[PDB]
Amino acid sequence: EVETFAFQAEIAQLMSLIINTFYSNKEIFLRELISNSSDALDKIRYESLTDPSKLDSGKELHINLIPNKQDRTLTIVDTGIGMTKADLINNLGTIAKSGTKAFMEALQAGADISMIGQFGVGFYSAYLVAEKVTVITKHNDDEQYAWESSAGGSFTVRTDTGEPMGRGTKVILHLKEDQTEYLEERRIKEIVKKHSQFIGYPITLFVE
Ligand SMILES: CCNC(=O)c1cc2c(-c3ccc(Cl)cc3Cl)nc(N)nc2s1
Repeated sequence: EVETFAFQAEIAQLMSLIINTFYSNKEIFLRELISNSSDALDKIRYESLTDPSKLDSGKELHINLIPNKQDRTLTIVDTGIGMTKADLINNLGTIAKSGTKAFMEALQAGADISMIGQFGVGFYSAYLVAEKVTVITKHNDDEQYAWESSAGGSFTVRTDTGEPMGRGTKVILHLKEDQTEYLEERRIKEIVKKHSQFIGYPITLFVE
């Protein structure tokens, strides 16, 4: 039903660093997630030029941002390529076992956290604002799975019993209690407009 996995030691230490380093510019997390999405839509757009048959589970290639004050969550939803269970398990828990060592040296040599996307591990910035992250993903190959983690060394994968969802990936941030500014419409618009104004796909910010 629920499988529990250990972060590979580097990823866990990176996560630790991200959660523990005092660092005020937290808002860069959104750009990292919006940018993961765009890649994933690129990558599905790519494969449907040799099989316009993969858009059968979707076609509309977009990114939604969904704030919810009462659950204190901000969700970044994309209809991109999605991940299989092994994608999910490898490229969240291992996979850039590499891009992570690079980053953590880079951090000496006055690199600062805001340049995390350059090493392919931007996703982990979500931990600047969230006590818990849930990733709901559905790939053309496979079932629909829920990945989950509040850090602390491990994560879980279970098959998703929730809203079936076409194809793509939903990242749900359960916000830290003092980062509820990222739930707010003007706060979000300012950040999108500042860091992601030229993304190739529509980004719809929902209202509550
Ligand atoms: C099967 C090929 N797809 C992938 O490898 C993907 C990884 C991601 C990711 C992703 C990438 C890196 C990390 Cl550390 C975490 C995630 Cl959720 N996000 C999104 N929104 N879509 C995809 S598709």
